[PDB]
Amino acid sequence: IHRIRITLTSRNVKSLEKVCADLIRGAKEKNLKVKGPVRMPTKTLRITTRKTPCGEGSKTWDRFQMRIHKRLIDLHSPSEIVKQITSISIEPGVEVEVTIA
Amino acid sequence: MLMPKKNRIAIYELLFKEGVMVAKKDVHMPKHPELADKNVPNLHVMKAMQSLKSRGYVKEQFAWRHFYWYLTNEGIQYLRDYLHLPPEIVPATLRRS
Amino acid sequence: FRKFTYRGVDLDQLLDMSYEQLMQLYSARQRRRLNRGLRRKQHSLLKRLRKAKKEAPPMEKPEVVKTHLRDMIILPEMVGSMVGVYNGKTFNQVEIKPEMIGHYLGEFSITYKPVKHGRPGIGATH
Amino acid sequence: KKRKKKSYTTPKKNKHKRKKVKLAVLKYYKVDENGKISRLRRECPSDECGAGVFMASHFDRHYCGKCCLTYCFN
Amino acid sequence: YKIPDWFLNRQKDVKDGKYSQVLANGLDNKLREDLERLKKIRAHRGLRHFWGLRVRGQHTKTTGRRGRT
Amino acid sequence: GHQQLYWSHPRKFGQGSRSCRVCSNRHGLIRKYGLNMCRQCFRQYAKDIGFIKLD
Amino acid sequence: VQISKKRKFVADGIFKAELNEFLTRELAEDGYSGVEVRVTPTRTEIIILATRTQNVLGEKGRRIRELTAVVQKRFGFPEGSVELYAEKVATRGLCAIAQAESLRYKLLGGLAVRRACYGVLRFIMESGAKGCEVVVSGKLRGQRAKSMKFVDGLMIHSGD
RNA sequence: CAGCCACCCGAGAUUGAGCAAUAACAGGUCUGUGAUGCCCUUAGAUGUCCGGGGCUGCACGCGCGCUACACUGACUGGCUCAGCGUGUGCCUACCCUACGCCGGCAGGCGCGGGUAACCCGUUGAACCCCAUUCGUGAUGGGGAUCGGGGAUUGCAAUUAUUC
RNA sequence: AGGAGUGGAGCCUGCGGCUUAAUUUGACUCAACACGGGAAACCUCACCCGGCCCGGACACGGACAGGAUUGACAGAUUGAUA
Repeated sequence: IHRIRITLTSRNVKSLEKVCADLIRGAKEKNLKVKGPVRMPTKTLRITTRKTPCGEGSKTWDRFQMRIHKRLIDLHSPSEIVKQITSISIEPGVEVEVTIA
Repeated sequence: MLMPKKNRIAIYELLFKEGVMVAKKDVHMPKHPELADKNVPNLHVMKAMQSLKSRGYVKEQFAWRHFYWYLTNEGIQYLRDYLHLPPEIVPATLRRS
Repeated sequence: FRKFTYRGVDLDQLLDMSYEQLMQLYSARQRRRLNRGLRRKQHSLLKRLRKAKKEAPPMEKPEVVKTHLRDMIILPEMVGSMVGVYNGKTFNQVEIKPEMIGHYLGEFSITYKPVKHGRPGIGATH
Repeated sequence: KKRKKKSYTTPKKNKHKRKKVKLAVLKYYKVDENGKISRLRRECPSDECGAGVFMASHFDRHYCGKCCLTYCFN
Repeated sequence: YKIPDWFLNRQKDVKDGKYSQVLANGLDNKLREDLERLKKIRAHRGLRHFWGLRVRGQHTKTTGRRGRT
Repeated sequence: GHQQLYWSHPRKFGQGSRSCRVCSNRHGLIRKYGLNMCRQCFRQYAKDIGFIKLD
Repeated sequence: VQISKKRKFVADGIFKAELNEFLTRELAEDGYSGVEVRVTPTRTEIIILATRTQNVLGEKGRRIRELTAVVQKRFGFPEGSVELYAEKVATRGLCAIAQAESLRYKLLGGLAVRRACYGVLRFIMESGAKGCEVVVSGKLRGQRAKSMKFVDGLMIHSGD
């Protein structure tokens, strides 16, 4: 069928956006009807903790923060082209998946 | 250390069949992770490997509530001679090139 | 005098009714314990208290019954036993009484020496 | 802290003592008009136990280890 | 008017199973004096009621200066 | 009778079976996200894990 | 088998931490510097950087296969999907871990601690780094412990 | 001059944090350390085992908040609206919440909506625009102290810790 | 200038005196005392009792190949189901 989605989940914005731009350019090069980069709301996990190992001193809380980002791109194409365009030397540290409707 | 002989025999068997091995630290567990369905409680497993390391044939290695085993040529010869293993079995990673 | 009865129903009359209808006069928590279901930890202790009752000499209190965990009441079969309950080093002597129904036996056990009233210390005035 | 001193009672308790025959003769015996080993011990009817399992015929009860059946004589 | 028993305060009464209502002086305080029954059972609740302390586990370490002058 | 001798209390509320996985310890544990580490090792590994202060 | 993305991310970070801890406890004698992870569709490779490649390899290439089986058996991943490479660092001068281990193993072998610190400072400054500091603290002369510093170049301690 | 004070314009004419230097404290942490040295160790132990055993024990004061003192509001409801986020499991059993009914309450059973901004949820939360009393109060607020009824993970909730 | 309004007056983990077997301590101005990310029956439990395996591998001596633990109901009983 012509209902194919690709999922790129990562933590850094630069590598993920470069990968998304590369994929969208490659899928534009071949005459494909491709949906643009859909930006799922980034989720940041907040962890306020004790700094000192033993409770002593002042109450200083380390606000550790991790933000993760997700992009979804839909496209109507043969799946063989999807596989051939996935292995385009993707960036390390980004998780890419293929989803069927 | 009072544990069935088949337990130690199978421990040696799997150690030789894999060459290397590990020991997990827990007493709330029922048995060993890779020895599940074999009623081999991990307590006797850590007893086994601590006896083996105290015997002076495996160098201890520990990280994050886990023990890593080593393989020495003297240890290989000792295990083969004591278990009467055939002199043709080799460590697992040397198989399949 | 005026004979005390548990909510109008006495020991023999508690025996007459089934336990499920006995729960209504009972209290909760000792109602949920039966309602969910009963299990072990009441087999060997009940056995030995029955034996201490059986082997008792005539018209005398039965032999000591040794416990650590403070039991509860769900049927008066245990009533009429003298129990040493562990407090941490010694055993507390309690004789079961027919006015204790619908209440835990843990309320009749102690773990601490009663406090003392003395004089103020050195570093306590500020 | 001090020494806990778990020595109020029992000056020195040791492990359990078990004494065994050098070669058990109470298991099989003569005097049954048989030239083979004669059966005085009760044979376990359970499949999970067998003729090599000797439920100790003491003054009371049968002691097995896996099923622990009991027979009354009165 | 067939008002259920649980709405009342004397639901599941002591001595006898009672669910009716009787509002009168001189007996209501004796019903309030329900600790004496448990006082005779010398339970932990009974001892705590003897000392006039909050039996529901309230911390009485040094607090509670009211009512003693 | 070994079953009655050891672990006569099934713990479906325990925390030591899944305690800190760096060193065998429970004090200062976080149970979020399956990390199962103490505060000391959590802060000694947050950069390696992927957490970083930004505010 | 699968879990949400936040939990998988923290689990992958935990696995990276475990890997680095085990390696730095094992191969620091071989001038171990660092580790990295690459993930391909249904495959995971882990690469290492260390100064002495021939020493970190060992004999018959046995250590790499042994350690790989160790991590494969440790982390319960599908077997045959883990492979460990053999790479050397760009330079041992601009890497803090490598020089820290060099100072460590100069200290263990028996040598005046300040001679070793001076040597590591000289080695850093001939490597071309813009600056460094090394602090050696503990009991050097006597029973008291005094933290002891060495700085060269310029170092920034604030901001992004 | 470096700048400061006003005005036009402009979204903003000082948004808020994170990091944060010399050199030090005999500050704390040997009860995170499988980072630990040297004395105490080497079984009449200095642990997971029953959890049995306790800071939920009391003659006063210091030490971080809420209810309160009302006609600045308790008070019948008419109501129209949030943000941050953990959320059904390679030993991770513990998950947030709709259809029908029951019961004041703890909950129940059939599939259950949840790999996510699809599910919670157009998060129908706090005050107030009104609806009986109080119309100037020790009470209906202060339920802070003692009775009795229920369920969901609990081998056990007694010193009712939990609703 | 003052504003939530402080300690004020019941009920907080918390500290300090607290007998008892131990109410354990570590941490005394800001830079301790809702701190040890401490709302504890159980993992927060260190401390008071009785059992659990010795987690004893080299030297050297024992029945020196049959040495000795799990063997639900009654009996030896600080568990009778350790």
